[PDB]
Amino acid sequence: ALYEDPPDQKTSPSGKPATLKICSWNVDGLRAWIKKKGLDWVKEEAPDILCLQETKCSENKLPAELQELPGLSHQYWSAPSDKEGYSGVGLLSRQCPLKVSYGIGDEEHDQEGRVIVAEFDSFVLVTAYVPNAGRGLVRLEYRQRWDEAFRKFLKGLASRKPLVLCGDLNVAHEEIDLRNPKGNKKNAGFTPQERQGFGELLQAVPLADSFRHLYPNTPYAYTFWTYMMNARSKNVGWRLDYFLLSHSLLPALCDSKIRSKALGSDHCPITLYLAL
DNA sequence: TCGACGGATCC
DNA sequence: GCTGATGCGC
DNA sequence: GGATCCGTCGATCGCATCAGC
Ligand SMILES: [Ca+2]
Ligand code: NA
Repeated sequence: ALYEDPPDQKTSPSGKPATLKICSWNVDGLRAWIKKKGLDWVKEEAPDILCLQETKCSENKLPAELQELPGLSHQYWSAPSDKEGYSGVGLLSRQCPLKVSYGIGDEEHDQEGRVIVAEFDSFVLVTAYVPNAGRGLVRLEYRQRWDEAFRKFLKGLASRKPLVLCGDLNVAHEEIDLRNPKGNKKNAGFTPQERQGFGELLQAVPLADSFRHLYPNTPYAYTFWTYMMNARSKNVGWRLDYFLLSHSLLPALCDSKIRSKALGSDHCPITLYLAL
């Protein structure tokens, strides 16, 4: 069936108002996305922090439209070392961060422009574009090394500040997070190993799955539909884009959204509301 | 994702 | 700047 | 021996590279 994301809850479980709006979006071609009216949608959503994944754009080519962006003044980018046109992430934020790191501290997993870390006063925000297992699972064993090292790094991080992980994690955690689960159990993003990986990330750091925590039996809620076969029109998609929260910040959670109606990519954007 | 391909197995 | 062909994607 | 029932197996749209001139 189709999905209607419920209205935005901007008060916390204790009725404190939301102070902080993090929107995250796998833009699948920053340049294509900007041309497809993507930045207009960002201006009207008006986040405090915008996280972008799969920018597929070097720093040189970064379109002009982004310098204009004024509520998202501080702007951080990471693209791979030697593979041009591939992967890439960004982190734009209204307020200026205390510190910005690139990578997870592992030479092996830091060559593809996938993670930005941003320390704010109350918490630390990691935004990640996780590597796909590949068509035919050619990268699936790399993905298991990634998942284990990314888990270790994130456990280390969250032991020092509360942690918001956002972005495209390239796995549908459970059979509710995708429309055709039994047909994809051998495909990238729903192998037992990717799903086992996610659950270990949830129990190890630990982190609660922001959206599922609030809506644990809502189905047909997805972040990505393939461009092929009119899949988005039939809403035949996957939940790939999460906010993963330290349990500590669960009482700061106001709401976690899926912006199904925002076009511009093969992922819709998700949005987090915190009282901080 | 969706279909055409088989090659199976059931009335 | 163009064509045409590859890489990479859930 | 017709008709359904199964898991493999293509090409599916999109973005951005690249080789070459
Ligand atoms: Ca490839
Ligand atoms: Na006969």
